[PDB]
Amino acid sequence: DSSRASLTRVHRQAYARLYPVLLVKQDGSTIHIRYREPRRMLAMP
Amino acid sequence: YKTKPTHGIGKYKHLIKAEVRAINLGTDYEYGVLNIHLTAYDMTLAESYAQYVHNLCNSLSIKVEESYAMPTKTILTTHERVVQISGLSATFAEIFLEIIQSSLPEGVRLSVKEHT
Amino acid sequence: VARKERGWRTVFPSREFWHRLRVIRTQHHVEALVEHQNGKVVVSASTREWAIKKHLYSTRNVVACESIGRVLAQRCLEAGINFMVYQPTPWEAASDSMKRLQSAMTEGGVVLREPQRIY
Amino acid sequence: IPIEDFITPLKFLDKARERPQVELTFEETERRALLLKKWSLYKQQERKMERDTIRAMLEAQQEALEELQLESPKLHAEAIKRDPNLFPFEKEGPHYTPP
Amino acid sequence: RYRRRAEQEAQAPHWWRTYREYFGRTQQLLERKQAIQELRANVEEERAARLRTASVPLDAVRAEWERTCGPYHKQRLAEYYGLYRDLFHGATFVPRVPLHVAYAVGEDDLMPVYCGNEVTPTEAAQAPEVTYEAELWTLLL
Amino acid sequence: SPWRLLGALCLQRPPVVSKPLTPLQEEMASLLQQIEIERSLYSDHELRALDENQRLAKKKADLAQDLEDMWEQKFLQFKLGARITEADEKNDRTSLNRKLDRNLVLLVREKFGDQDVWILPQAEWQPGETLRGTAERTLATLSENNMEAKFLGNAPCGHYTFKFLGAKVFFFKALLLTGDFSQAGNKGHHVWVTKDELGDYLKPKYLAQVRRFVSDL
RNA sequence: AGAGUGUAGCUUAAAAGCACCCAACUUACACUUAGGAGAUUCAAUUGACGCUCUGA
Repeated sequence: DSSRASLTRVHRQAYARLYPVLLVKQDGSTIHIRYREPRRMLAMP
Repeated sequence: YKTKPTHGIGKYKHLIKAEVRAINLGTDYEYGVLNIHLTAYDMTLAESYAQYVHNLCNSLSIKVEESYAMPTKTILTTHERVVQISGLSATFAEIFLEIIQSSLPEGVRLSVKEHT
Repeated sequence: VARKERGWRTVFPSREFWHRLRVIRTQHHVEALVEHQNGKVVVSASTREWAIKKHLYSTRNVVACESIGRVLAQRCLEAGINFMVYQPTPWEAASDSMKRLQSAMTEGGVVLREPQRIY
Repeated sequence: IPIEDFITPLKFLDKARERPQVELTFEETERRALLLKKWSLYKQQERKMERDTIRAMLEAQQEALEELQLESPKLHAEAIKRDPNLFPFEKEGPHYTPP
Repeated sequence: RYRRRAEQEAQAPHWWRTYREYFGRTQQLLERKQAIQELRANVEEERAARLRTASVPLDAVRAEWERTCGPYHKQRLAEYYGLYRDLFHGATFVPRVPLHVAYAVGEDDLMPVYCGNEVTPTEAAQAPEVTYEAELWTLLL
Repeated sequence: SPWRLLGALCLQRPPVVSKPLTPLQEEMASLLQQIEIERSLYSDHELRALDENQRLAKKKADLAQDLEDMWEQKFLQFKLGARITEADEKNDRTSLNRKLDRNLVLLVREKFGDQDVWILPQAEWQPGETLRGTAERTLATLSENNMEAKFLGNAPCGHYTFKFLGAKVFFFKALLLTGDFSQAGNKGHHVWVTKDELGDYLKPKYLAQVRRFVSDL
């Protein structure tokens, strides 16, 4: 059960558009993170 | 009135506690105050998962002291929330922690660190 | 001419009426009462009632309150009661089903305010 | 130090003019009502399942401490005892791609 | 919630002095579940329910009310207007027959006589129309 | 009475891969996406793509597509790690990567002198041995590896007591932090079970009821 | 094999009232407003379909 508190929405009112950007930290672990300018794949060196 | 059988029928301040270490005495064992940090790069996963932990604790009748949040770190921003918890039974430590373990949505890490 | 119970100023609700309308919203059923001062229920209209429960989709919504106000107002005109004192709590007052309830009553034919006692 | 980041951005004031057109149809709102209703059913049945796990596993561990209590008198006094090791406890969440 | 528990404790019989002392089947459920399931099945009626624009016809509610639980509300009203303490010295009964009496107002309409109404003696100048569904009987006023 | 002193350990695997969504969760997911779009407040990427082609359209009357296409082709470069390293195997029950989205349970064949039973791994303890130390001894006894597991408390989870002479069997609970499970081709029979093989492998009521303290989720 | 038996979670409720979930105000919780889901195990007080416990 890892999809309960993930189906979300920004519950504020002062928020811009957020995109479903996949991120990789260092070890090939892609996670959707709400991020601007749809990069699609991220990687930290 | 004092000499009547109905004395004290209107008193109410004994119904209100109008007013931290760990208590492990001999049989009734419980933790002290707790802290649950939540770090994520989404506002939604940290806030909403903090809501889900908080509703679990209200559904388990746990004294939840604070539910605040911490400032972020420009690295992107690392988002944190703190949930305080006091009161756990012996089985209730395992049964309580196993659902927070088995309920992490996406890439959010925990803490069962303590005060100060 | 009859005595309205004038006192009870510290305690909500007022007893200064002759007929009180009291909406009981439960978890499952919208209920509406019309009572005297004495606790004698004069005319009620509930959705725990088969003549109105089967015409309704859900027994708690603004539809059930509008319908329970239509049916209750129609029952209170034929009971010869034109004047009630409905007193809500301020969250129950601004609720849309109680504005819809009061509009169902005052458009039904029942005035939700009593005349004064003549001294 | 009482400093937080819940303050709204000062840039989010002036250009609030991109989307003044918020209009939907009947059928999309009807299907949206089916999504909210059936999803309220969905989360409801979820927490009914989790309540079955809490009640079932908790009665399992209470009867565990009762059978251990009646079959070992000197070992249910230490079964209640607490570990010194969960104090810096951590656990990361799941991912998509394993390394 | 405190208001609910508070009214429940208000109606409870207490041992002290209080305001009240001085100022005082299976086939039907089967057809009910089948008719309520067949009633809630429409998506048009669910759409009219969710848009708070659905209506209720009052006539079928009135006659079906007269059949199901009419006599108990009429027993409440006859208790409230004192017809039982004055008309039978306190001995209650239940008005089982859904009677109809209305006074002929001119030739077009007719003022109905329900439980608790106001009718002038101009409208009650002539003996009324009495219609009830039954089969002997004596009527009184 | 002579009590045959038995403890055990129900090992838990934390799932590394999140579960995929229900199609109902897909529809509500995209619904929450759309209601997030309809209530957002002027992203600058739109201001650099909408108003910029407005002003460049005014320049031609008198690029973000490059950026998005670079982002999409970088999105097409790096392939994703599989959420299912499971169906290519279909028979690697000894593999710790047998399933990824669920929780997996250590479970080993044994053969007694009077019995021959598929068994959630047990341990013979001593009154000089702590039950917690019984489970911590059960960590590195049969597997012969360098796993890194974690306990929560001294509380048990499931007790089953069978006799022939008394006995009692205690089912505790651990959590694998990491594991250096050396020599996956053991002579033992470790099989990792989500929920459904636990009734396919363990028949009696003292063993077909292990699931009542297994987190089914 | 036998015993206790049996309303949706609970009810010395008789198809109800609390509990329960979603959406919004909330950092959050709570309140409130809007909506949602629910059962008398089957046959004539009784027998047999299911749960628990006592055994092998």
